Amino acid sequence: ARVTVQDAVEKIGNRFDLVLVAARRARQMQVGGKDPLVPEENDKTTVIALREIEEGLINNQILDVRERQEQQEQ
Amino acid sequence: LLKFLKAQTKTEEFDAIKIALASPDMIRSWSFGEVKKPETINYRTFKPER
Amino acid sequence: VKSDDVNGRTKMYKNIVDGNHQMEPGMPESFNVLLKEIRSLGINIELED
Amino acid sequence: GGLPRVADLFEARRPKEPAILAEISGIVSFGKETKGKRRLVITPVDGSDPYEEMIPKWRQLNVFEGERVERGDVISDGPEAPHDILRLRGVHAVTRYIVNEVQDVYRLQGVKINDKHIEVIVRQMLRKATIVNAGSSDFLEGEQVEYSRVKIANRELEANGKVGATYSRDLLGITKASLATESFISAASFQETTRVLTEAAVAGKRDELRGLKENVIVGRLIPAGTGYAYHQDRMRRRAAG
Amino acid sequence: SCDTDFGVCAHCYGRDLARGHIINKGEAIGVIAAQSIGEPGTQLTM
Amino acid sequence: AKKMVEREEAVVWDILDEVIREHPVLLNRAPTLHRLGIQAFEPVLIEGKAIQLHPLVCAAYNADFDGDQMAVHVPLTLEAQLEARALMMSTNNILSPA
Amino acid sequence: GHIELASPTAHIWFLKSLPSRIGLLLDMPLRDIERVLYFESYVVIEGGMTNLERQQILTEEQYLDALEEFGDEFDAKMGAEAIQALLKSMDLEQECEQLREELNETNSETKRKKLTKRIKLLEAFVQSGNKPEWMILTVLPVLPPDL
DNA sequence: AATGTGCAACAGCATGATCGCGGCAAGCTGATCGTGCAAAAGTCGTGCCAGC
RNA sequence: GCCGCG
Ligand SMILES: [Mg+2]
Ligand SMILES: [Zn+2]
Repeated sequence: ARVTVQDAVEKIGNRFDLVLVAARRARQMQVGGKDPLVPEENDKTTVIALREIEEGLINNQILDVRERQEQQEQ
Repeated sequence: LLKFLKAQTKTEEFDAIKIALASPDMIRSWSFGEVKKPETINYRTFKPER
Repeated sequence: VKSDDVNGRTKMYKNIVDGNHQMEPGMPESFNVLLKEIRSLGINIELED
Repeated sequence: GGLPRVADLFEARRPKEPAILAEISGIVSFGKETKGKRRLVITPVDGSDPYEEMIPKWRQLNVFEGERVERGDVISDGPEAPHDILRLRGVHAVTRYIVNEVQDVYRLQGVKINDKHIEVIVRQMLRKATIVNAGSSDFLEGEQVEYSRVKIANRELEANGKVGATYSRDLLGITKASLATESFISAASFQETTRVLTEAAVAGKRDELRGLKENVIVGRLIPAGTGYAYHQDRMRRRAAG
Repeated sequence: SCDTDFGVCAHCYGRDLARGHIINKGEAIGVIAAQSIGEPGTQLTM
Repeated sequence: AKKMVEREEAVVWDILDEVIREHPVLLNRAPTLHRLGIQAFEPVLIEGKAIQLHPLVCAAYNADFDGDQMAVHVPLTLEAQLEARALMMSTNNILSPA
Repeated sequence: GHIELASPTAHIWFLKSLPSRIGLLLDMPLRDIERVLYFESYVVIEGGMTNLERQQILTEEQYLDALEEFGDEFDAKMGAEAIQALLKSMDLEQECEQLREELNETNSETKRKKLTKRIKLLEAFVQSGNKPEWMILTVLPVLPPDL
């Protein structure tokens, strides 16, 4: 659980953009067709995406490249 | 002439609302009829008046 | 969604029960009422494209 | 005093006894033909184009000699209206006046408010300059400074630089600065709606939904915060077609 | 004196008082300023 | 499901405890003078009828416990949840923005 | 829906507000239009052959004197149809040009502000595409029943 | 030296004067006639055939 | 419309 979202904020620094990035990641994990890249502690998708951003393995650019890779695969 | 949705298509893309005076012909265009009798509801059959 | 969107309410409820948490917003009924009230004056107000 | 004054300051109300000011060179002129009307008519030549001011003689005159009185000098004692400060001493002078006088009200009681939050309010009172020269489809009318700045930029960029018309900035109270904005959907939800719709209905204007109350009313994402990013995507598509 | 059109530069405006860093683009500072000025007043002795 | 929630069996209570887990709900007091008058907290289910408020935040709300009442709103969207967690959380607004 | 009024009526929205749009469009005081709109006095139109002006506020006794002396050529009426007739006959561009020439030729602070206000309103009318005859309403809309 | 014009003072009118919340009664109160005739529609007392 | 609550 993310009591504070400071780490994600410095990872991508806007305090306004990480809301959008984490919303996109949480949508991907919640609608379907995606699995978390961080161990799951029975958290909701929200703080899971926040933890993924904090660990530095999710941002806007790599999300775009994964979307492009999925489009190229199909 | 089936499988029609009107509530969903009732929402149309828009931007930059505008305002101006309403011409009488445009007022006629809005209207679906003309009212002449003042009666609101009658009690003989509990229906709106003609 | 919470208050005035007539179809947004039902869509949001169905999305929640499904488990989607998707907004799908729309057009508040209060503003349509206001447009009809203004149009009922001698004033024309519309939604341009 | 009190704090029917943060209200009195922000509406920029003219006080009861304004203090008169002067121009570049205040030579001794006293008064020529001081009749029963406003006497002591001061006419400083200042080399060329003298300015004729009238004082009703019920208020004392401070600077008897010339002393090369410059613009912004205190011709007569009294509280100064902010409108006079902006016209003569400059934009930075009225900001320091309103900030210092408002902060005095809050400091005296013991309330800490940053000066940033007052300069933001003042910035919304310093719009709508009055144009005094012509050639760019404007002649002696009050238009927003933002539109006056962009018009000058395009006119100066082109070969015909002289078309660019200088302006006289104007100061408006908060109650009058909000009602005069370009979005008629706003300013119809705050004060007199009968007057705002009537002038909007005749002029046939449109809102374009640029502010916050316009977008809140129609239920769209506000152009601030997390909705700021979304609004930028829509703007570029509109320009591109 | 930000001279920008329909807004304020993030540098002309200082840092936001709520957080140590400089302000980010898209922060509605007009409402914040109005609320900051108007939150007192209930304790101004008129 | 509606009947089972109406009868409020024990499994309904367990599932409620599960859905509350990381869902911040946002409380506000009546005269919302500044922006700190509405803040998002993580709920803790308690057996009672009165909302329990952390004492430290009271100065922000201008709230004393002498009959004051507060309103609770649920941000029922993914984006709204992230906004409550990263913009309205009491751990986010520590300094007053004035 | 709509209502056919069978008789022209004025819009209180524009007639009765401190910067009366129709009043200053007509370049005549609010009291004269208020009196003529409630049948206290007549207003004449044209009548070039007779001595009556274009915008007379002649009353009933003056009307009787005119019809006894002038007889015909006196097109005087009272109702909102009077404002109809005197608004349709007004030419926007010619009036704007004449008032612009008057304002530019003579310099006077008292009349300058009124002249500029009139010019601004006239230009707004010609640019927005509205017809000033639409201020008063012949057909009146009605709200939907469920509102 | 008498005269026309622009500026200023006084009166009248429009506008707005915080946000949530809870509970209780009483008003909330509300009607355009008849008209007298065809024209239509409906209805009632009566007789009909089909099932047990 | 009245009464009260912060
Ligand atoms: Mg209390
Ligand atoms: Zn700037």
